[PDB]
Amino acid sequence: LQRARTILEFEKMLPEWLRSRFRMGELCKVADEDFRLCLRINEVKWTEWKTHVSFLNEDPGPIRR
Amino acid sequence: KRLKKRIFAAVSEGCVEELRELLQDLQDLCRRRRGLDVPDFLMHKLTASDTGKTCLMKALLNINPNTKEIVRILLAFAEENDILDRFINAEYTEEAYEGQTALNIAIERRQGDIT
Repeated sequence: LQRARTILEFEKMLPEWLRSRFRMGELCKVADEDFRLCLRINEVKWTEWKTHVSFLNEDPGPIRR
Repeated sequence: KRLKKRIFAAVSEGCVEELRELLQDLQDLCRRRRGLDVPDFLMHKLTASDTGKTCLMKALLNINPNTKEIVRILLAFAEENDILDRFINAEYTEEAYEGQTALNIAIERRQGDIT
């Protein structure tokens, strides 16, 4: 919490144009018009062995190219 | 008439009627050019120009509670023009996750029955 207490204050005393792009930006949603909302990528492990209905892509690890 | 985009749609949903109309159409177009590329041109109409992905690879991407009939008629089309061995044992050739036949997906999709 205390290092979290610090880190925002540095950003608060950073009025630049925010070059530190901390995120995947404007990565498209499933909604056909809503291709907005910057996102995140994370990793999960072995549980709940099943078929997966919902997906977004043709399963690469990073983005293509 | 971008039939590839039509049939990649048509397996993504999984309408067997729409698939069959695509199946009747492309076979009818195949009979018009009965020259030398009767295994080759039909394969290229199934082959993705980027990724090497066939319809069958696209098929095993989206699971569907109709897909057993879908693959069955699809393979019946593959046996119809004698392309099945070239078709089934075709692999991912876009050198990212390469060498992946769709058979890989079938175990990964936990569908051992149709596998």
